[PDB]
Amino acid sequence: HDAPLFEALRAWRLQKAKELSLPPYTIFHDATLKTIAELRPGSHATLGTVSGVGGRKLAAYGDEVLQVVRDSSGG
Repeated sequence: HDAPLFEALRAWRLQKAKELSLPPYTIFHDATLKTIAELRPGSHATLGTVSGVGGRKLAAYGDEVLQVVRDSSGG
């Protein structure tokens, strides 16, 4: 189960919420959030589920997440 992997993304989600100034769950949809746990390609564009989040903020949030995902791999 890759559910535990979301816990790592959840950490970035909290930091991402600070920049947006809104709640963390609001950043992603309840159904979409579940899809992220099931999928773990490492890249948001590869997720095939990127929408609304695309924009200048995507440049600030996204590439750094890839680095965070690799950290979850343990190396």
